[PDB]
Amino acid sequence: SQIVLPPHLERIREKLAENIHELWVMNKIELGWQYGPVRDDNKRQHPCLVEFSKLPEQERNYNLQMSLETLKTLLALGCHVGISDEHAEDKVKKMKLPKNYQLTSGYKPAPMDLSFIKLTPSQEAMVDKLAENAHNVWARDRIRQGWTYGIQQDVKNRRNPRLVPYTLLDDRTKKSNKDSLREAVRTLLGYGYNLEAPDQDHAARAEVCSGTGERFRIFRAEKTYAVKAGRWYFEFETVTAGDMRVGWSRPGCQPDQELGSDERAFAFDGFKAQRWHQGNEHYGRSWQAGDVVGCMVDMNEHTMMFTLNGEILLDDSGSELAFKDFDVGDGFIPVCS
Ligand SMILES: Nc1ncnc2c1ncn2[C@@H]1O[C@H](COP(=O)(O)OP(=O)(O)OP(=O)(O)O)[C@@H](O)[C@H]1O
Ligand SMILES: COc1ccc2c(c1)CN(Cc1ccc(C(=O)O)cc1)CCS2
Repeated sequence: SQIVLPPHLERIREKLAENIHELWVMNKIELGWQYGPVRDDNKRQHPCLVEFSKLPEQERNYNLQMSLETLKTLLALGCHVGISDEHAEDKVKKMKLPKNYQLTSGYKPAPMDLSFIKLTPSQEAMVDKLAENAHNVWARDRIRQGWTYGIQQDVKNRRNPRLVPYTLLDDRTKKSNKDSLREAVRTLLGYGYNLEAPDQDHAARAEVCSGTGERFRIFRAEKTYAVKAGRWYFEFETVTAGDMRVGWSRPGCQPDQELGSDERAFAFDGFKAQRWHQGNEHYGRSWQAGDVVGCMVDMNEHTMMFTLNGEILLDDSGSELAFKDFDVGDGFIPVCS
């Protein structure tokens, strides 16, 4: 609603609405439909196969309003308005079609040949978001009318399986309406308004939010199994690749504090390839999904070692010791975050 259509976009909008409805009234005929009084699916009949004047005025209103909303959404996402050339837009191309698959109306079959334009993937992704917004509008209309999602289609319960998120949406109807709207956008560019796609947002939020507030869960062995001396080994297999920390923790480790931030835990962050004790320092390489990290501690000379799929991880220098010297204290127990 906040979008104000400039006058050039307005008088282009009128005849692009005309162009789209006539595109539709031969796409139905090439699908094989035929003109008729009532909108019957089995009879293969619709009054809309004819010019907009004799076409039902309510369907004309729908077509014009959806074209206006399409252009308004394109402007609302920030698509740069494109002008090819005034005489290029004044020039109109006609490509004749066979009568059986040609519209009953007198409009030109192909104002623009779908071939001679190489459509840039930037505005192709723009057409993607346009389809997503259009289906959002449709679903909003259904909710306003009171329709709700139901796996089996039922009109009397107003239950529709189509009411689903766009990514989860049915592939067949998805590609159908989606290619209809891609060819509509293709036509509006080919007519002369070669709209320039806006910038692509490379930055991603990466979905760091979690259920509830807690960001990590710490798993550790019992405090009674603390080792005071000797050589010990355990393995940590990363089913997924991501934010994990594994190592040895003191029996006083706090569940709410991240491993290695404090002084009471020694951890290895393979996701950042970084060690953790009273802070973080670069250590080793990163793991992939399915990698196994071996944790080796020798409590006699107070050293810790780490392995990634067998090979011993090493510092920025050639040293293989993850941590050089630490007091035995009250022992260490295996831990993972
Ligand atoms: N060529 C077209 N391209 C896109 N949308 C169109 C086109 N022609 C018509 N429409 C829209 O499709 C709508 C179809 O409405 P229809 O009567 O089929 O469904 P409905 O009344 O919501 O029924 P129900 O959802 O219960 O099946 C029309 O009202 C119009 O807004
Ligand atoms: C996708 O454009 C079209 C193509 C063909 C037809 C219509 C719309 C109009 N229809 C009503 C209709 C419209 C849209 C939907 C929908 O997909 O939500 C369902 C029914 C009657 C049969 S002719």
